[PDB]
Amino acid sequence: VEQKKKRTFRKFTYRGVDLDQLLDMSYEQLMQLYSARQRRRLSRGLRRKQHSLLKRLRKAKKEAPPMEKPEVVKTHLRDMIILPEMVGSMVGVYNGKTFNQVEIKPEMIGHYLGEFSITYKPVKHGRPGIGATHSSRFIP
Amino acid sequence: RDKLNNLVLFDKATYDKLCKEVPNYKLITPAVVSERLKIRGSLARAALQELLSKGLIKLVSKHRAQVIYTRNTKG
Amino acid sequence: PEKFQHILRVLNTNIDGRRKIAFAITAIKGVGRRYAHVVLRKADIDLTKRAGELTEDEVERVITIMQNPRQYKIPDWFLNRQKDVKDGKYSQVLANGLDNKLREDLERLKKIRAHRGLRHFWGLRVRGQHTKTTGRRGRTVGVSK
RNA sequence: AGCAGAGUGGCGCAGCGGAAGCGUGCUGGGCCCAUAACCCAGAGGUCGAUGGAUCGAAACCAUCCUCUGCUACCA
RNA sequence: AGCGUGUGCCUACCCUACGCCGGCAGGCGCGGGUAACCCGUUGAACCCCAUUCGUGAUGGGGAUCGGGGAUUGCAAUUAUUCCCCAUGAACGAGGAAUUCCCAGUAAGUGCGGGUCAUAAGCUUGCGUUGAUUAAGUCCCUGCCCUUUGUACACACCGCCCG
RNA sequence: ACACCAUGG
Ligand SMILES: [Mg+2]
Ligand SMILES: [Mg+2]
Ligand SMILES: [Mg+2]
Ligand SMILES: [Mg+2]
Ligand SMILES: [Mg+2]
Ligand SMILES: [Mg+2]
Ligand SMILES: [Mg+2]
Ligand SMILES: [Mg+2]
Ligand SMILES: [Mg+2]
Ligand SMILES: [Mg+2]
Ligand SMILES: [Mg+2]
Ligand SMILES: [Mg+2]
Ligand SMILES: [Mg+2]
Ligand SMILES: [Mg+2]
Ligand SMILES: [Mg+2]
Repeated sequence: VEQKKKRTFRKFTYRGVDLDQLLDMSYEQLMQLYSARQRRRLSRGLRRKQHSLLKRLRKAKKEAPPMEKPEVVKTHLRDMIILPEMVGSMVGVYNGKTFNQVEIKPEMIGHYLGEFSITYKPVKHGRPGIGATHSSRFIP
Repeated sequence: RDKLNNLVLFDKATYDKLCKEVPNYKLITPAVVSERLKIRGSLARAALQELLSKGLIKLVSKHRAQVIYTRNTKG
Repeated sequence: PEKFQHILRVLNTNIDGRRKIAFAITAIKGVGRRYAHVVLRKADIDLTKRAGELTEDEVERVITIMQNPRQYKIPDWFLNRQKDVKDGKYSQVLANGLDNKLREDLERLKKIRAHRGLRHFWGLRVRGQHTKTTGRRGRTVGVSK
């Protein structure tokens, strides 16, 4: 991550707090910076076996040689919020057929992991076919 | 539509003409006073309430959607 | 009464002194009706005046209350940028900082290339509305070859 | 090269200074059980180019260019 | 106002009073109802009575979009629904065509049931305000009965000539 | 005292 004027140094940091404190802030203290949905999610707190994904997000950034990035923790879990711990690691987020990869940046904190691999192709249109207008009907 | 450039408040010419019309008009309503001069129509209400205070016009009816005055109950 | 100068040039926008204040200052962006009424009540000035009937010692107070609201006890649930995403401030962004904040928010979204930024890039609908039978900007397509 | 006519919507054209439409073609609607006919709306303009007069033009004047008919037919 | 619904067997959820807290959505605390018994005397909307606006795409209209706060749920991103500040598009009565309607009816207006952990621009019922126009005809679109004609019977969307 | 009204997987 080469972000250098808008997150840590200079202009801005996440709601006025810098990432280095977001790495020690307890979840109860952190959910007061988050928006309503992410706060409600952690207040219900039903992290289930959404835990264990944190155990392979972590423990994959320590098997990785320094000056490089963890490889891929590919998953179906589209509804994960992005805790500041997950900053830096690479993830493969399933879209229904494919694990499209994402390199987590400190700007995605508090979005959903599903909000970074789309489920369909952005359409370019063809040419209208036989039923496309009432001007079209007849064949022998 | 159109362009009706009315006056938001009086100037001296219109202000004297508003007092020189009192004996002339049998029916006085804000809309008629809006059409005679170039008045913003919400200033005509205040002008007529002021004229009424000075006994210069006589109130014949007041309602939410309509007000009517006449010249000094004469002629 | 008192045909005095009416056209106002408040910060980066033209107000017409021919209207009432509470509906004249809404010409500025970021200032609606519900905001302008409160900004005028806190400033203790009257509310039946045309916007031209304000001498230079009222307009200044009105704008300095309009720009620093939390100083004059305007609440937080009432401001148009709350918990500012990158600085934690509470503010009303008023006239030109509004377009800058909007473009900065769209560019932030497109940078990480989230989904909202991709719908903003392709000029499509960003909320969850159907686009099969609405929007309809282009031209008619001919079916006969 | 010369005379005469014309240059305007994809195409045929109207438009005697207060200034862009007609007929056809094109695309979509209507009518009908359905197709043609018929009805409606839409799209598409450097009024050939360049200067000038005029308060103002596509129109008038001058130069040039491009099509068509007819003679000239010309080392 | 009127028609209704209300604690569910598998199935786990119902309708709410009143006190407090919060701008708001909403939260906490204690009661009633298996119901002409409690919500409920169902303080509904349009309508009625007074303010401000003034013919200006305006204080008409509320699309599109930014930022924040709640609730349901195992989970809300491709925004479930709700609340708040802001942005403020088309639209100035609609071409050729074409639908429904005779009296407590058309139209305006709100309220219940259905689906419903969450939730109506739908539909199914209820009230409330309440007109103009007709008391006819067979012209148009069709229907019924009789007489008549037919080269049709897969029945005129038929058959059939060069 | 009669405008136009062609055709059918
Ligand atoms: Mg209505
Ligand atoms: Mg209903
Ligand atoms: Mg219910
Ligand atoms: Mg319902
Ligand atoms: Mg349905
Ligand atoms: Mg019919
Ligand atoms: Mg019969
Ligand atoms: Mg017979
Ligand atoms: Mg036979
Ligand atoms: Mg036939
Ligand atoms: Mg044959
Ligand atoms: Mg026929
Ligand atoms: Mg034939
Ligand atoms: Mg034949
Ligand atoms: Mg046949």
